[PDB]
Amino acid sequence: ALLERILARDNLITALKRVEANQGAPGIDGVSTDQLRDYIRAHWSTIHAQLLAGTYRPAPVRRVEIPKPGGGTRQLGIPTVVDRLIQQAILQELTPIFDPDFSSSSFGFRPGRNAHDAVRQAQGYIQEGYRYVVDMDLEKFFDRVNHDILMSRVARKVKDKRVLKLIRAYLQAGVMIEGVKVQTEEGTPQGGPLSPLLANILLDDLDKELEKRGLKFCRYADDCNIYVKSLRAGQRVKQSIQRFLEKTLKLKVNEEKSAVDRPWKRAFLGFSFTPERKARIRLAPRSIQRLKQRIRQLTNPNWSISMPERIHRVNQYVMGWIGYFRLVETPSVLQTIEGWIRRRLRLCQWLQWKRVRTRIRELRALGLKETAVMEIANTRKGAWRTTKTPQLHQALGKTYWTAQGLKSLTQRYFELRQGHHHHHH
DNA sequence: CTCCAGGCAAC
RNA sequence: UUGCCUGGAG
RNA sequence: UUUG
Ligand SMILES: Nc1ncnc2c1ncn2[C@H]1C[C@H](O)[C@@H](COP(=O)(O)OP(=O)(O)OP(=O)(O)O)O1
Ligand SMILES: [Mg+2]
Repeated sequence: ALLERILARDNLITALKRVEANQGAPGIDGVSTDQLRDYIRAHWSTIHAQLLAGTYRPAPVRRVEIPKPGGGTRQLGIPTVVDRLIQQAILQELTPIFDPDFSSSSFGFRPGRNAHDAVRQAQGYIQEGYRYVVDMDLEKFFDRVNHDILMSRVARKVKDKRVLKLIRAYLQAGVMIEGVKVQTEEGTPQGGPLSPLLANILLDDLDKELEKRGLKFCRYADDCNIYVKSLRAGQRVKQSIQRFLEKTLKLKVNEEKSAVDRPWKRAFLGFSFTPERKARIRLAPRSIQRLKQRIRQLTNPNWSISMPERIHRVNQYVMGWIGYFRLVETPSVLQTIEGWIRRRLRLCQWLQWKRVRTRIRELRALGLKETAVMEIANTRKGAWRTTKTPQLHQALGKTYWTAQGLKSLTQRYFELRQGHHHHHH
């Protein structure tokens, strides 16, 4: 059955190569992704047998404290590389059982479905007159997930008793803190490969309830938001869904993240909207600030690397960043931050020329007139003040950086948009 | 379509 | 987890 | 370090 289908040779190697590819830090054992291929070849006849025999206890997941963009400490769960390999092999065969019957409005942790699908449907709601959204988020969602309510949802379709025991065992596997197992009464491990599927299984009933109620919503993981026409209707259904998920699913709601405010002052998947009747997608202020704070140090504060290297690092990140923020319909702000990127990249190039004599000889080399070369070189104004002067725009400008190998942000923004909406449409 | 090296994003 | 992007082998 |  399904467990035999999980322990199949080809389902194990594809699951293995994934855990290998991720290059995740090692579990409680300390055995890495690099040692995983050699490791399982040695112990498979055992591991296979003892979990075919229902005598396989998985290792406890390892506690790591990582800071979250909000400022909170995210408690991550890191399983043993074998446990990651197994959980992957469960996930791979559990996806086709559960995924097809998941909501059409469910966009988080599902294959063939991205944040862009969630935002395009969301703009539809404010597009068609539902100009109030009830944005929602759960407190420590993965940490609070209820074992009995989860396995009840899991057991509905999954008839093989062997996998239900196995999945419960992974949920029940305690964690390690300074050399002691701490029993997990609540949660699915953050970073467990299977855990994101289990998360959608629980909130599939939340989608079915909202679908029964006949509401116009978009869910990505716990971050779930319903579109209504009025604030009163939104505030009414804010309490009624809070009552639902608190009683039926047994979860507590994050009131700081949850709100009934207007769509374009709230952030949804790194995007926000415009107050317009045809609400255009814009970058959320956080999303802009995260870019700026990343580009500030790709630009040299006191950083000693090759300038061509810096241009490659600045470009590979920006080009990757815009790959995901190509959805926004405001090119103006993209043109501004691109200029700000160049202006930021001028500061590092200016400071590199430590000597007043080195400034003069390079600027003359760049082609700038000798009149302007001696004026700005002897400036008594600050570094950031000199970067925004007429001279350094002329010598080091859009022409210069583009020739020095810098990839244009706005150029690629259009290149991506043009081809892609030619396809879907 | 499969998989490798690397990157970006949402969680 | 998932989506995407550059490069590579089939 | 820092997982999924
Ligand atoms: N980097 C990550 N690795 C693994 N799981 C993650 C990661 N980021 C987010 N998740 C998962 C687990 C989280 O419980 C879930 C929802 O994200 P989020 O709401 O930001 O965190 P949270 O619900 O655990 O804390 P909070 O109470 O602040 O919402 O998404
Ligand atoms: Mg949450």
